[PDB]
Amino acid sequence: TIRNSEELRGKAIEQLEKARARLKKVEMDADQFRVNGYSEIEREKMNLINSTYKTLEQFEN
Amino acid sequence: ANLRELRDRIGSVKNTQKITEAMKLVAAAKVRRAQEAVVNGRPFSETLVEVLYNMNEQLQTEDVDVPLTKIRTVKKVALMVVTGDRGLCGGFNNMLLKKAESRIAELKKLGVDYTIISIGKKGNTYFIRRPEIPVDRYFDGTNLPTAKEAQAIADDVFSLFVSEEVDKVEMLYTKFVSLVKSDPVIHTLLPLSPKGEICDINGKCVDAAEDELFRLTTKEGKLTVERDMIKTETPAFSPILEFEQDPAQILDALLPLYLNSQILRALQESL
Amino acid sequence: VSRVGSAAQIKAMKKVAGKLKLELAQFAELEAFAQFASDLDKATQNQLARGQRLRELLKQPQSAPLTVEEQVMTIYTGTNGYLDSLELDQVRKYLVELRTYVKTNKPEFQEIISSTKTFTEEAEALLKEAIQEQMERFLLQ
Amino acid sequence: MTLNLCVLTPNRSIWNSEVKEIILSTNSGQIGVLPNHAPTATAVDIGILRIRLNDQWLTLALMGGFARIGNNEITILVNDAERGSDIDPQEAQQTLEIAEANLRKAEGKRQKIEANLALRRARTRVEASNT
Amino acid sequence: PLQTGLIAIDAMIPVGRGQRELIIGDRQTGKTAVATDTILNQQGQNVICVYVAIGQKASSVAQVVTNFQERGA
Amino acid sequence: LGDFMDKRDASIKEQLSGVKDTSSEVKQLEEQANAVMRAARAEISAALNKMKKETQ
Amino acid sequence: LQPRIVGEEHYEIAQRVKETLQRYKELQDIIAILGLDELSEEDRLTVARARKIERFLSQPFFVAEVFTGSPGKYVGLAETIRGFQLILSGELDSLPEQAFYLVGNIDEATAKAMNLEMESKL
Ligand SMILES: Nc1ncnc2c1ncn2[C@@H]1O[C@H](COP(=O)(O)OP(=O)(O)OP(=O)(O)O)[C@@H](O)[C@H]1O
Repeated sequence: TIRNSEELRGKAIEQLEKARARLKKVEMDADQFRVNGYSEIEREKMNLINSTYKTLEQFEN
Repeated sequence: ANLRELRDRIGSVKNTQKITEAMKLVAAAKVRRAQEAVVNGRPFSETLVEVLYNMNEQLQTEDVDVPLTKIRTVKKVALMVVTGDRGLCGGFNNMLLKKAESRIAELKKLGVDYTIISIGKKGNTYFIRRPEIPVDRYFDGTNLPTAKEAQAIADDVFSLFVSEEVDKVEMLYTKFVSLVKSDPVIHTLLPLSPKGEICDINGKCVDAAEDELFRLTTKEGKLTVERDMIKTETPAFSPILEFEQDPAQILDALLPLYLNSQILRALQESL
Repeated sequence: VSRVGSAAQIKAMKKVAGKLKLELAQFAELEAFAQFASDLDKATQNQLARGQRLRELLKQPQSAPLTVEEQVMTIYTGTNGYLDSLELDQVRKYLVELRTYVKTNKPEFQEIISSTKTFTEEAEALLKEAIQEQMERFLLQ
Repeated sequence: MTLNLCVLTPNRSIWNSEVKEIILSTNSGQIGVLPNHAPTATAVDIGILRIRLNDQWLTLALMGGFARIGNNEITILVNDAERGSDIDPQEAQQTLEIAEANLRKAEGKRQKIEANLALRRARTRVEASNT
Repeated sequence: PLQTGLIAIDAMIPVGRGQRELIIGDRQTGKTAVATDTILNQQGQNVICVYVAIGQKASSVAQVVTNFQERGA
Repeated sequence: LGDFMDKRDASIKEQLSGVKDTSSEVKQLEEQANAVMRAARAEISAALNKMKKETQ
Repeated sequence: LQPRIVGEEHYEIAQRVKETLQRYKELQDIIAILGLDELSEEDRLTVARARKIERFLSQPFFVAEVFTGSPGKYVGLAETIRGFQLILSGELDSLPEQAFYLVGNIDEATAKAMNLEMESKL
């Protein structure tokens, strides 16, 4: 009982620690991915802000 | 715009034919599931009848005095009718309620003070629309009939008989003997023989021709059903059982199981 | 009808088109059994659900024409069953996100479908990887 | 390593696996069975059939029936036996309060026996769903 | 192959270059929509598209041609 | 003669308490691991839509 | 009736209303010959919501109060959208069908339902 119980609590606390490190990785993942995705949403927006002048010129001709 | 009218009418008849053949096929699949339930619930009652037959052959000289198996001939009657759940029914519920009227006709004529325990939704609709017949309890099929409906009906019939108020609790139902003809039967339920056979309303042991375990096989190219006589029953041997409980209490605890078995099998056969 | 037939398709399209046609035919067969879907065999329920979520990828909005690679990947996903678990109000959104994701991230798939005009095993593997990745990213919601 | 045990409701066989130690709540009280028991065919009250899998002690929720002990092939024909613990006790006490409530209104002679049996089944339901 | 951009046509009723395929339907079921989707889908391929508006309303043709000019087809 | 078995049982006591608080921490940390990417993905689409209104 | 012209909420509620009415139009013969009681749970709900929608599309006119016997009502777009959204969202499933008949807006539907329940109790 003591070997299996210490094994259970030890494995579960090491699960806490390794999934805590994995939590650190996911927090960094979300922060970095928001830093990336801001750029792509601004990219499609600026595609619109240029395409308005593009269609302006297309009808200017 | 008459040709579009005929075109849409033809389309509606095509769709109605499609959905009627779909209902036919899914009803056949549910017939297969009902025979599955029946042949799966059988061996419980097989071991029950072999145990009970041995027990009552050891308990004839005794005094057993169990309230379910006593014969109180002061002649009240509790006829229980079980009908179909939903509609289109072929001609199920009509002939069921018709035999119900015929039975209460012979009953009231003899002044035996009958009553009715309606089980099916169509039957209980018929009875709430006709209050000239007295009725005790109401049941339905939205609840599953394989366990809970049968358990509730057994509870109510047990509470009706053990509290010795009415005699002769019989059940009118419809054993599946043919795909076109389904003639209803009236079998008694609680005033049972201690040997433990299903009886007629006369009592003349219709287990002789009960024809258990129906199955479905086609004959040439159309669907039919096959019903044989005897299957996988081993009732003969009677070993020493060493009763720890008092023998009257053993049957007193055994007979509710037989009540539940008979009620459940009758529900499954009518379904 | 089309009297020209499969000769008007590229080699990539026929492979998924055969399975799409067979599964849509089975759904058209079992369409009457939809009201009694509860009391049916599991294979029949599978064919019915596959049909009513293959019908959902044949919906399109006006003036948004799919390229041949996008529809190859859409038909492949639907006809194999990498959306047999989703709900009917999610198939269209998931397919839009998956198509944009694959076009943005895995251009080897578009290039192998476009230059060789066949559904290569490498395209199959790339599409399964992209399906798993977008399945995780969409289960995130 | 034990006797063959089959708990059988009317409609189905619940489970026919073999376990070590069974406490059988009869009409005469609780009785324990052993592997290689001499055959005793008893009754069973609306009560608790506890088992022992030699790894963990488990309870079974049943609403009555009958039992038979044979040559290590024992058969217990029950009324309503739900395998293991399928329910949680909150809806059990929500059934206990309403069963004791309707015991009062159900006061006629047949309703006495009916409400009493409903009570003995609710009590065995909750004392089986304690674990 | 003639890519019509609609997945249901491209997989089930495929159209080839040199085939004559009939967009037959009822009133207001999407026939002009299907033709316009095909003409927009012809952007990458070098297909010279022709749209013959026979007995249409003039503002309908104006809407179609402005949609063409907007999408770049 | 009592504290010697008191310790040997108190080990199992602290063990089960640790596993209980452990399971609580597991569900909370997986909740936060879902929550950080969920918050990023939701708020990025929020700002997308809001700035897209002014863009239109 | 296109999203870029009419707004996404307007277009989506119009598409939902039309899909519900078309599904009710297709259930019309499986109901009329095979029984409304045997229907499934999703389809009975569709049928009830479609009958309620069909009642709610009616509206008394100011130049037709000589036929309807009731004063006409002007219904703006927003209250129409909100009413049909209430109907097919699942809130108003406890109202009678006649509560939606010849009412201006959805608050008038609820008021007529209240008067109907009053007449039904006493
Ligand atoms: N794939 C689609 N997705 C969304 N809306 C569509 C689609 N196809 C057509 N519509 C809509 O259906 C309506 C009618 O479309 P369209 O003009 O193509 O039909 P039509 O048959 O040409 O009409 P008519 O019979 O007057 O010529 C339009 O409002 C259009 O927006």
